Amino acid sequence: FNSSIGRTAQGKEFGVTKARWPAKSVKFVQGLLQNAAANAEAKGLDATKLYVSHIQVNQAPKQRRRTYRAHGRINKYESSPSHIELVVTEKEEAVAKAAEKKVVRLTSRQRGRIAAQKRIAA
Amino acid sequence: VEPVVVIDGKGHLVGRLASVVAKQLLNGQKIVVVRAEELNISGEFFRNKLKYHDFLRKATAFNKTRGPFHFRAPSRIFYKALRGMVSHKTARGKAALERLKVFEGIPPPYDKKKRVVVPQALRVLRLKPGRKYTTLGKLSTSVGWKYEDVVAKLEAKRKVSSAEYYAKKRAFTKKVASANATAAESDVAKQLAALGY
Amino acid sequence: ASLPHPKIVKKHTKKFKRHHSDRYHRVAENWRKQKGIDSVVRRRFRGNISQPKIGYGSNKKTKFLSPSGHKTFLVANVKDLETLTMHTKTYAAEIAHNISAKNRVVILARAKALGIKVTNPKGRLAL
Amino acid sequence: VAYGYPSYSTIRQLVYKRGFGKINKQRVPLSDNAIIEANLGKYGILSIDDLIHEIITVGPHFKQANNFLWPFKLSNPSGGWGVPRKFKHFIQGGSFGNREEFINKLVKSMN
Amino acid sequence: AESHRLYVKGKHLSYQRSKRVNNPNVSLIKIEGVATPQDAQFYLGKRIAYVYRASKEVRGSKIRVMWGKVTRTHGNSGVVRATFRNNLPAKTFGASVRIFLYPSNI
Amino acid sequence: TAQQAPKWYPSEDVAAPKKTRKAVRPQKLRASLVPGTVLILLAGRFRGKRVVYLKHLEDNTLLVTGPFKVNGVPLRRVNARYVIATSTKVSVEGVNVEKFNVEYFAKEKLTKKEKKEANEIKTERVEDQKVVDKALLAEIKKTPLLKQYLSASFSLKNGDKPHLLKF
RNA sequence: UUGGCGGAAAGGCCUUGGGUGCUUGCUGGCGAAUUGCAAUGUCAUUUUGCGUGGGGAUAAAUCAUUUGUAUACGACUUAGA
RNA sequence: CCCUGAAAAUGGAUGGCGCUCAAGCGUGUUACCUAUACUCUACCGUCAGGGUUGAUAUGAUGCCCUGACGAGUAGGCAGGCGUGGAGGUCAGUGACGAAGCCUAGACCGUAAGGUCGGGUCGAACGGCCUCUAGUGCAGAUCUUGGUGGUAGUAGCAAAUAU
RNA sequence: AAUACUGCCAGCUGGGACUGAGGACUGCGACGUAAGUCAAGGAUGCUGGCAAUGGUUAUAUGCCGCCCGUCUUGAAACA
RNA sequence: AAUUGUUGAAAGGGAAGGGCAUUUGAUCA
Repeated sequence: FNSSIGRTAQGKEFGVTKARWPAKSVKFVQGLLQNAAANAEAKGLDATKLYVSHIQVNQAPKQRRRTYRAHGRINKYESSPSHIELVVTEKEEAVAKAAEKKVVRLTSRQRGRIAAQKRIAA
Repeated sequence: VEPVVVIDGKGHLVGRLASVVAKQLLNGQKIVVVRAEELNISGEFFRNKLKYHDFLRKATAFNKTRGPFHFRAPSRIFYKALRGMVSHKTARGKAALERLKVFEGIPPPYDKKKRVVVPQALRVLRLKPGRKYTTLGKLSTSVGWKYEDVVAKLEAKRKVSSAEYYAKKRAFTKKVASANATAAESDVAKQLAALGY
Repeated sequence: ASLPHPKIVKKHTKKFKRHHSDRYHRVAENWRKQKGIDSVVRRRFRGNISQPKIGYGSNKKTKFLSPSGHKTFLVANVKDLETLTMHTKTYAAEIAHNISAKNRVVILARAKALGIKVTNPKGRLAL
Repeated sequence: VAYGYPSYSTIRQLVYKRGFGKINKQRVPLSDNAIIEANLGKYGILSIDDLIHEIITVGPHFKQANNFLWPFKLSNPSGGWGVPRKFKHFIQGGSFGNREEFINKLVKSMN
Repeated sequence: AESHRLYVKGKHLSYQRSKRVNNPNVSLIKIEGVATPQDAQFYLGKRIAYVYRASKEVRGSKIRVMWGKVTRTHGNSGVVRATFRNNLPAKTFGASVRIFLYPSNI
Repeated sequence: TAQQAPKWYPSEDVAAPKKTRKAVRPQKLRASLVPGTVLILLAGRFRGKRVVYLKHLEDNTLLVTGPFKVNGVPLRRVNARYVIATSTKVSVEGVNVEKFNVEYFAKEKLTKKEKKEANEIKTERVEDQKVVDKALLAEIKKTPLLKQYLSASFSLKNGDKPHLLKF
């Protein structure tokens, strides 16, 4: 959602040219972040390795309002409330156990060929 | 057969050479064309100059930067000729075009390689004796090309170097022929002659 | 355990979809003949979808035949399963979706006892 | 149409290869003399060779012999029509028109 | 021996097609060294193989081959018609295939 | 019942196939295929290697030899469609090939479940091969360059057209 | 390893001396199989990361403030350890 | 044959590239490519000509044999799928899960449609032979409800000023 | 005399592609003095490999493909 | 369902969407 918005040099670090400085959304996100941090502290997760692994913003039911236009016409003037959710997680990913054996099927000619290579090579 | 085929542009009709090279590229053979400034077109110099002026007249009215790009170099003229022959819009045509490499003169990575001529696209073999032809280099330098002297000097230097190389090769070939003649008149030679080789 | 039958061939393995089904959401994926005066599908031009025709049928010998060579029969109880006692070579039982597991296990046991193939053996069963 | 005088060899080849009869308003192939005798024995014709003879030499029962035979459905010529435009006269360089004895080659190519 | 080849090089030109309609079921193969149908009527019934490579092993090897046979001659330039068990992906209009010498009658 | 009843059930009685008038006849080999002929194999492990035709087995595969002191192909059976018969021929008179037959090369079909997921030759077979190749080289040595010819392997070079090559 | 030539895209070529193999130019010996009548029957190259040894040095840009030869915002042009 | 006659407005048409003992023009001869065209074969449907109560054995509206054909607006006829209800039957299914919904999962039927596997879910539902209709949507500037591009855009600039 | 051209062979033969429908016998024919056999009212024998072929969907490639319904002789229309 | 946000997969030189056949990726008896 950056149609017909102004450009700035503060967004150059992200590679984009059009960026803004929202206020209400930033305060709401910061409040929910502090709530998540408090929840993690209460649960027992240290804040050293906590990273925001999920976030989601959906549209809430609209609060209908009214506006007045020319020639005695009534138009649509509601809001767009947000449903915000977020999940922070402790980061821990060193290595896995890979896949299974993945047994291959060998033709008789293929088996003879590998036997020949084994017999010939040291 | 050869992975890359080098074709000289001397005395070669532009249309016939373009058709042959386009067919080969569509078949899947890598082709590099050298000395494209010596290509010859049937008709007189004034005829081809008028044709090129007619081509130049065509341009987009509202924005001339989006109109037909009338390239002036002989190599670019040859490339445009082949592009008018190959369907460049399709991916297969694009691949055929990237298979092409057209240069003016004899590049450094191609001076020391064998050059091949097209017997069915040569002016001396197709045009009637006494018919008027033109030179692509002269047409380009009269239309707006500005690098006629540079390529001429480079070609002269390359010709001198190749003449020295051919003198050395001819000496070596004479020595090899003398060695073969001495090796002849032997039993192996008679058996080879009887068996053909 | 199938009777010797000719190899099953299908003249049209694809699904006949209605025109503009992928263009408009109101148009479902159910075939409807185009009755428009200028409909390209109805006029059968080149490069458009193919209307179903009488020629796209299947051989009556290999019609209604599953790839395993057994006709599909829907069963709901042990008494229904007893119908295919002397016809297990051509017909295969199929438990409907409304039968609970307590009857499904009995139906499967009876089918195994009588040598009747079931097209859905792993249905509503513990993993 | 293209029409011409046929020969015995091409008549025999046509009758042998694409020879079909008309029995009970059906195109039953002729692979035995029994069917020909059953459907044409009243006219003295009882074998495929007799039918070919009646075709080549016009006789008392040529009308019935020809009516018994289904029209021969030939294919396109194997070696081509030999002309660039079929819809021109034979003297004008096409397949349209009388071909006289030249019809034998075209018939055998198409058969 | 520096060369170990038991086949004949061929180039996949295109399918048996027309001005605006093409038939993927039949392809056209050009044989190097053949210029007329008189000598093209020697590689008839021979097996053509397209030998391509993928990045995933199927049954121990990453090289997969598509097989077909020569059916008849196409044109006066030595091009022949080919019928494959699976039609070529049409991305190989100019690729190199191997025409084997079997079944050999000579 | 979800489905009421099939009105008529097909009878589950198999029908015998009709009598077929398709007899078998012996294979008619090509005129260029005659015992003692030098052959080049096109497909298989020993492709390109040159071999000698000895006997026509009843199963429509030619008995062929790769005499072991020349190139190492064993006494085997080869299909008629995977061999090119060269012009040169070395006779095989005095070489007994009556012992070799179809049941000589017994497959002994491998076991089903136990596949070679990981990890031989008969002394009788070695003995028959030695007996054959002794006389084979004894006759072959009478003419020059045949041993080296058969030891070398056939290959196709650039500019070689099989339709114009008289193998 | 010594030297020379090549700038158009040189990025390659020639050459000097030694070492490491082969040599089918000719004459011998040894083994080739149980891969079963064909089933590409691999050995070439285009990138990314990983692991092992030798080798080369420890930098800039943007935002922030400000300048004005610049401008709607961008952007341009400057400066301040 | 060619040339003057022969001049119209965005930049362009033998399609263009291009072609000159032509790849231009007239004529003569072969080879080559293809239409849902022609010949044969496999399958489906329709029509016509027939056989088949000497059976346990049922569907003679069933089965099989032979031949021919298969385009199509308005329109007619015929054969079939599905929806809301009622009668007979399945002594039908189901709280250990009925209906509904979701499901680039599977099967059958050329097709309308049917069926299975999994998740959600919570009290009803289905097959067979018939009767009945308020029985099938893609449009009618269709009636109602909700939702998108525009769009975080126009704009929130009269009335002296914080 | 030979040869060119045309037409005939119920003369022979080499190579390649598609198709395998029907399912105990019924008929028309040939070989064989005779048993019996056959290319004679629709393909069988042997052998090899695997227990990958193939179905659905996404992308890619070669070709084709104008927007649904109505009015109209004429629709995709700048109706 | 229209619409919207994240995760997972694919494509994107002035459109997307479809048909004829296949390669590759995912999945399937």
